[PDB]
Order: sequence, then C-alpha cells, then structure tokens
Amino acid sequence: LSRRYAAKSFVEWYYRQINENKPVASGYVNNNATYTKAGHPPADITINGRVVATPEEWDTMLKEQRAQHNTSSSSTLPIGRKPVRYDVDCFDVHVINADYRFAAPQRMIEQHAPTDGVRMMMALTVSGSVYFGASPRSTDDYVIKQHFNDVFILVPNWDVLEKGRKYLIASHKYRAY
Repeated sequence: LSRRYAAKSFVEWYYRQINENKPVASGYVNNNATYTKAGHPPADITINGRVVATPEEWDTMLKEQRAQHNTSSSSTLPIGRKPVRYDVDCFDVHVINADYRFAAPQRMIEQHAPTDGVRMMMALTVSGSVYFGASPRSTDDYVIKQHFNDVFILVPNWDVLEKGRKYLIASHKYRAY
C-alpha cells in the first residue's frame, strides 16, 4: 500500500536519527520554507502531556535523556552498554485527507489526483520500546525499559515530491512509561 510505504520510510528515518544522536528537527514543517511562506503554523508537539514549543527543544530533551542515563563514569556497571535505544514494534497509518492542498504548487495539484496516493495527510501511530543501559542488540539486559507511543500527523513535502523527507511532521504526540 502507498500509505504503508510512505509511513515505513518516515518511521525508519525518524527513529534512526534518534538512535544515531542526530536531530529530527528537519522532519517538522517548522523548518520547511515552502510551508513557512504559506503561513503554516508551527508543529503541535506534546511530550508526555506537556506542550513543547519547538522541535529543536524536543531534540534537546532527547540529549538530556541520554545524559540522564549516561552512567559511563561508573567503575562497576557492565561495559559496552548504550544509554538509550528506541525499538519500533509496529505502526499504523490512516489517510485523513487524500486531497491535501496546503502550500501545494499548482502543478503538483494537477499532476497528482486524490487517488494517486501522493497528496496525503496521514495519521501515523507508532508503538515501541525504549531501552536504557542495554547492550546494543539486547532486549533483556536493560536497566530500565519503557513502552512508548507516537502519534504523528504527516503532510506532503512538496519540495522533495516534485524533485529529503517526502513527508513532514505537522503534529506530534509522544507518551512513554
């Protein structure tokens, strides 16, 4: 399915960035000029029930999470452990609007019909686990394990689709426990 491919590609990118200690801010509408000129509001971001103003702050919170679980200065804890690792279990995607038109160049509207599976606004739900202090590939030797849920609203990246990320985050709700 076209929506599964799009979602799969985003999911793989997004959590790879986090696991490689790289910023995800470039995946949000905030940092796309085409959307910005068209007057799109900043991404709605909620982290464990708290509103976060910018994706850059979310990136900072992820750094802080690593620091919080960085026990490398310990002389007794087992060596070769990674502070934080995100594992995706599965995801679900639902097309909210198959004829999404915000900031769309007119050619893109004409070129892609609502049935072509390109101009989609998608609701993406991701389920997985967060491992703290675990070996790089272990799901058993963690010090702490969380379950997390991510809910994204994705919109088409016109810049890329007419030629980076083919879809951008317009909304993000994160919950981990």
